[PDB]
Amino acid sequence: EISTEEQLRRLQEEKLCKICMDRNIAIVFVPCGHLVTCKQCAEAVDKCPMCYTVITFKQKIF
Amino acid sequence: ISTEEQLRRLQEEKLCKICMDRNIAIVFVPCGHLVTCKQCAEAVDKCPMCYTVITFKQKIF
Ligand SMILES: [Ca+2]
Ligand SMILES: [Zn+2]
Ligand SMILES: [Zn+2]
Ligand SMILES: [Zn+2]
Ligand SMILES: [Zn+2]
Repeated sequence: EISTEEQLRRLQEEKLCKICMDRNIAIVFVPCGHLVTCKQCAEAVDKCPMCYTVITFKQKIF
Repeated sequence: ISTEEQLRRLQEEKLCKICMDRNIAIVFVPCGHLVTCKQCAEAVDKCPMCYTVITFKQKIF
């Protein structure tokens, strides 16, 4: 945001699972499109933890 | 590796692989590759990375 170091941190952090922050995001929720979680953190949710839209598919991403 | 060059690298990685202008905004189903912005996704019927036939172009939130 406010500096190149903060901008760098944001782009590094945005790759990581929003729940555990320990593993890259590896799932996109259909239909809402949120890139939220690694594969393990996506196992327990049936609604998106950001927008609460019912998940119809947990699509693997790379 | 300077902060500025690391940042440039991560910013470039987010760019659509077709136009290299807008950021990636689509996930291809079923292969799951992040390749294109919304506009460029209209031009492809197969994933440019793995050539799998695309069944759905899911918008990233
Ligand atoms: Ca941790
Ligand atoms: Zn996780
Ligand atoms: Zn969502
Ligand atoms: Zn594009
Ligand atoms: Zn692909």
